[PDB]
Amino acid sequence: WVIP
Amino acid sequence: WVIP
Amino acid sequence: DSCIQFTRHASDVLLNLNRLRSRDILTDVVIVVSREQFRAHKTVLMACSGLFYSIFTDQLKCNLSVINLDPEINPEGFCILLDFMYTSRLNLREGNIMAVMATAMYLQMEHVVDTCRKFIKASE
Amino acid sequence: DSCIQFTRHASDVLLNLNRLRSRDILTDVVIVVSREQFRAHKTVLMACSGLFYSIFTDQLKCNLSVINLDPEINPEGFCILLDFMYTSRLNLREGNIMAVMATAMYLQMEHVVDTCRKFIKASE
Ligand SMILES: O=C1Cc2cc(Nc3nc(Cl)ncc3Br)ccc2N1
Ligand SMILES: O=C1Cc2cc(Nc3nc(Cl)ncc3Br)ccc2N1
Ligand SMILES: [Cl-]
Ligand SMILES: [Cl-]
Repeated sequence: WVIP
Repeated sequence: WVIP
Repeated sequence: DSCIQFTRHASDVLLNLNRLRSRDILTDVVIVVSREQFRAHKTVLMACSGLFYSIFTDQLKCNLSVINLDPEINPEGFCILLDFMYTSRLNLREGNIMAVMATAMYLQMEHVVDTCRKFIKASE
Repeated sequence: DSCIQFTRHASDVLLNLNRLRSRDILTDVVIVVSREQFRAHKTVLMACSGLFYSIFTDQLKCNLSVINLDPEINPEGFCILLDFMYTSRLNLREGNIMAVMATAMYLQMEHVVDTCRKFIKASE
């Protein structure tokens, strides 16, 4: 999971 | 396009 | 093999599937969550959820145009997860994390369940 | 928004759609290319091809279970492109590049046409  |  | 690969292909496919959903094109099922209805593509639901995979591979249920979820399922939690299925983006907030995790466990969406458990553990 | 994103989601969705294709699950159309037949999901074809997007948004053609391609279309070129649609991998070889490019132009698959033109320009 990432900060888009 | 890349070499997978 | 000696194949080449187009990096953005999977993302572009999903973006187009979401455009079809937004315009209600070739949607083939309605998911009923209490008083709310959500139109979607059976194939996309199956590709994202262990529960929908089991439902639509069933020889009788595969032909249903309406699927009613368990009444304990929250429509907002379902909406957030349906958006995630079609975009890879999860709108996870303090106010919705419990409903989102409960819905992801029911829908059998393992990666969503994992990030919810981690975000909850960080706030305790 | 304040969304988080699961990097591998789009790839995992496409991998699952390809698994459904391999087991012939929920395929809803046959594409006829001369003597050959290819089963697929209309939504995936539309998401990858400008030609299939136009065909299945047509109020009459959207309901067809069989689509016949132009007889000039090569079944191997089509097969290579159908595999690309469901995997992001293109099996481009000296022996098939001309048929693949001609098929991608007909199917309106711009990124495939672009790499074919580049590979051809390099060998001249
Ligand atoms: O957390 C998750 C997400 C998910 C998706 C599917 N979907 C499919 N699985 C397989 Cl093996 N083949 C085709 C399809 Br469609 C099955 C289980 C799960 N569990
Ligand atoms: O080279 C390409 C690939 C492709 C795909 C689509 N598909 C869609 N396009 C739009 Cl804008 N919305 C929903 C869908 Br499905 C249209 C044109 C093209 N040209
Ligand atoms: Cl997931
Ligand atoms: Cl393309």
